[PDB]
Amino acid sequence: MKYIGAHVSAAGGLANAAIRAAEIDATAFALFTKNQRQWRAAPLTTQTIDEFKAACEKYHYTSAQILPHDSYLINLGHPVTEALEKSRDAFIDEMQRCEQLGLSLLNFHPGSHLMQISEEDCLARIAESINIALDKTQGVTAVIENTAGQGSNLGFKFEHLAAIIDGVEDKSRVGVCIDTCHAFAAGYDLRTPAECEKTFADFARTVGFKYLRGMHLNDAKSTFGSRVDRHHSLGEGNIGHDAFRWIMQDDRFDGIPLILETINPDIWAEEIAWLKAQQTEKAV
Ligand SMILES: [Cl-]
Ligand SMILES: [Cl-]
Ligand SMILES: [Fe+2]
Ligand code: NI
Ligand SMILES: [Zn+2]
Ligand SMILES: [Zn+2]
Repeated sequence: MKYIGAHVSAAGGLANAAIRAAEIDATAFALFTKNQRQWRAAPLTTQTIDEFKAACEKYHYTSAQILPHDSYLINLGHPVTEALEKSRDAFIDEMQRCEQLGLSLLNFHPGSHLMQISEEDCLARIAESINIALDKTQGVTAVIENTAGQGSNLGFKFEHLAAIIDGVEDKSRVGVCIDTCHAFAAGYDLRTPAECEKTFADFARTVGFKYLRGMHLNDAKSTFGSRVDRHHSLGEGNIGHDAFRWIMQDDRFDGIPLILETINPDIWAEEIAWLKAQQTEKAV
């Protein structure tokens, strides 16, 4: 099976994310569990947890279908001790909120080095940030998202994800999410099926499909290898529809949240339906 949705708004409460995913007929969704531009939030109440779990059950969303995203403030590779520890505290908190809400995955961008430490030292700080969070929680997998590679952000090479995974000690609770816009911006071509196979053969050899826990399905307003992170609606950008035809037919993308982060949410329902229809058996 494939699970297909979008990063929907949590405005008004977390249960509203499940309701909004249902309104666009998604079979997966993403959300922020708290304000993505703040370091902390009110503790979850038993009421808020209960309302959120009841909505997930009502609308047929198990934890295997939900891919929360961490905040924009967290840098798990930060070169300054105080800021690294602030980020590790907030990331632990994000993982704890996920456990309390019945979730099992947490998608995050890995970190950035600010040109103050080497890439390899930054990657090792990120791995150890994951190790700390995993030692303090249960049941939640740290899902590293690849990036476009703006500024001093890492995660734009598959080798970055693999170097982090190598430093994580409990490999049963680490994985990756491939964002197609980020990969294209970073120079992994996706414009034909043959280029998709090339790119994911590189992914297989460096990271491994063993670790694939989600996808973000985004076309790209930016150009090939621009290293600029700007999404587009599926098939309106520089990737085109073919990569998403190919993903929907390939079984290496089964069983995981496939999450739209496309720029026009008024056509999310259309995009979800288009993705689902690709799975219908077509005559010769
Ligand atoms: Cl980036
Ligand atoms: Cl292009
Ligand atoms: Fe993404
Ligand atoms: Ni129903
Ligand atoms: Zn992201
Ligand atoms: Zn992006």
